[PDB]
Amino acid sequence: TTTITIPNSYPIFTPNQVLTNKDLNRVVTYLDEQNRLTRVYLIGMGIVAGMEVSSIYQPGDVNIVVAPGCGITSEGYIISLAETKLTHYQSGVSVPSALFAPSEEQTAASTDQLVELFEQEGNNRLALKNLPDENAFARFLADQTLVVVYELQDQQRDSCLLDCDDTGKDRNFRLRYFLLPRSVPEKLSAEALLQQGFSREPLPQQWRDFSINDIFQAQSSFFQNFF
Amino acid sequence: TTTITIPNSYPIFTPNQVLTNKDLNRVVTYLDEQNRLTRVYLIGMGIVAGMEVSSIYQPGDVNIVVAPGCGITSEGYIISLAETKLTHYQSGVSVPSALFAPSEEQTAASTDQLVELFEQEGNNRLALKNLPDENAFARFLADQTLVVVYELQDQQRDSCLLDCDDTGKDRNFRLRYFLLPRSVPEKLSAEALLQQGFSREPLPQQWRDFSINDIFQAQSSFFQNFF
Amino acid sequence: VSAFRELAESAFDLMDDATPDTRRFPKFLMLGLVPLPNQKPEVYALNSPYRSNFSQSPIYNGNQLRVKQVRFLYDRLVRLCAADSFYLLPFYDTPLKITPSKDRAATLSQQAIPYYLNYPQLYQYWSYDTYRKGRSQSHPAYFYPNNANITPNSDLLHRLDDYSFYRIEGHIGEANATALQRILDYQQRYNLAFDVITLKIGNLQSFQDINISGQFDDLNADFGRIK
Repeated sequence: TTTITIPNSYPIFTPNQVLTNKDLNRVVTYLDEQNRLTRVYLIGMGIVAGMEVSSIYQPGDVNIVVAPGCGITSEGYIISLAETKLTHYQSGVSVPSALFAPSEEQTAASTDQLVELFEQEGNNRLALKNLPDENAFARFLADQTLVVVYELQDQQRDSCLLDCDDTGKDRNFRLRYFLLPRSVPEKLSAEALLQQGFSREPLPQQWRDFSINDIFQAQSSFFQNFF
Repeated sequence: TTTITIPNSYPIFTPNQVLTNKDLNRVVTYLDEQNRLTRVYLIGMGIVAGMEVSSIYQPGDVNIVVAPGCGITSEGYIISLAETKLTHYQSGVSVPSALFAPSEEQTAASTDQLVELFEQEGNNRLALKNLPDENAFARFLADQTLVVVYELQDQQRDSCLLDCDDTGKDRNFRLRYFLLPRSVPEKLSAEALLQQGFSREPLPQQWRDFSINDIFQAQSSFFQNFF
Repeated sequence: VSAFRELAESAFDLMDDATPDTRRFPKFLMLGLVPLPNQKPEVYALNSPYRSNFSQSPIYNGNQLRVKQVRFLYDRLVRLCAADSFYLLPFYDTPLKITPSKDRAATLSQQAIPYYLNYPQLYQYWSYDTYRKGRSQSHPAYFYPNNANITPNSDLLHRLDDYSFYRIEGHIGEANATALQRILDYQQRYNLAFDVITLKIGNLQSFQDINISGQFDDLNADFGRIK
């Protein structure tokens, strides 16, 4: 859509005034956006401390481990992890595509079929310990990446439990782990996310024949050639 | 008990609501936590610009001088000093234990007996100019450190005291200077504060036999040995 | 020992603090010890004993690279201290070779890899800056790896500006005259500049061995000529 702009308008209060909900929403959005803009424009974006990924298959322990660290998303949200161990899985989960879109995009979108990983046992969550053998586990982890999603949910508060007064929503954040294929021609994959994210505005005419990972790798493979 | 956790909830407003305290307190706390989290997790902690301490003794002048500067507390509060000259003192002052504890710290602790320093005279504030002799001053300033404490309080509003209104509190903070012993086995000392602050988690096995200042000095005295 | 030093000079400057702890000094700052009266304040030291020193996240001052160099250096040391790192081959399977390199004053990472080491395991992990560019298969050395389009003797054909030392290997164990003659022919093939002499250990002279040392050739040349 567009890059986030600097908010220039925020209501001022006067005596003997009736107040509206938008009059408070406007100031809370203003302050939130200014803090986010500081973090994203004056420091930068991305993974700050390491989050190296490992996979363990022992006869008594089969899991995927992600090491502690912190990072900033492209929109000023701080993600902080510590020793995450994933042991159960659930395939065929329907996830909305608007989950990966910019917040300023207001369009609804269809759902895709991802695989989720969980740390705890659940109703429809198969454990990794029930895999047939090591080769099945190895075929499970082939040519795939992790992604950690920071989901926003607006939940309506209960109205009548003891007293029937009117109530309003709240905003909660959740962390989800999706195991994503590297390249699939018609399905969501890491390369498609990169294409949507970076190829937003036209590049110089000399770069026009490259994919985004290609345009990144051409710079690290510069010195093996051209010497 | 734990490090500060990133907030994950804050009220959202809708028309036709009954407003209460929490719908304002939670947003204020949310925004303050966001600011201080920025300062501590992406920049760092400690003294930014130097604050050197000196002690001057003259026939007419006995004083302790602290040079200007700025610094960040480990929870994100900014301290800024400018040329503080301490001349008076008051001994045996009882200080609450919660003045040095984390804000979430729920436990039971007695007060302690500290020597306070002041810039101005007072009822129980003796002037350092009246010490018996220079050697008395030197023995007074021996084997001791300074600490600057940033203290918060809530002043109650009372319309009976010529306030415009009541039923509310104003949060306000100030600074206090304490002269602390370096090492005393049974009282508050710098070593005790370091132990409390840093020795919160189990250390690797090889370090278990070090005090905090020993575990710090082992890394600067490295090259005098082991060459 | 050299590798040891290369490590300890680097790690001396590293400041990482990947995951802060807000409980260290939550509402105060400690300053150093109060000095003796009428002494000058300490103005050169960076880390006083009982002061609240500054600590940052590993982004600034270039630490995001040091955090890796130190690691890559430490690991290299562990490989140099292994059972099969001092690994010679039978002398009749090592033809002569001369390889240019940098002098003993240079950092260990910038020197040529000596040939008494186990090359197939240490040719990776010799130098970090070479590692980044993908040029670890071309560092000056005695062996070269298989399945890489490497011209056999590229060092001594292309311009020689940033080398000053000629490392000569392949001679130990042979006879005197054979080694001397092969060294002279290698001088002649590629146009290199140095002198060669041979000496005996002992206290008794042998027969006609003076015809080998680098004298009696201003005279032997004429005898051969007239002969």
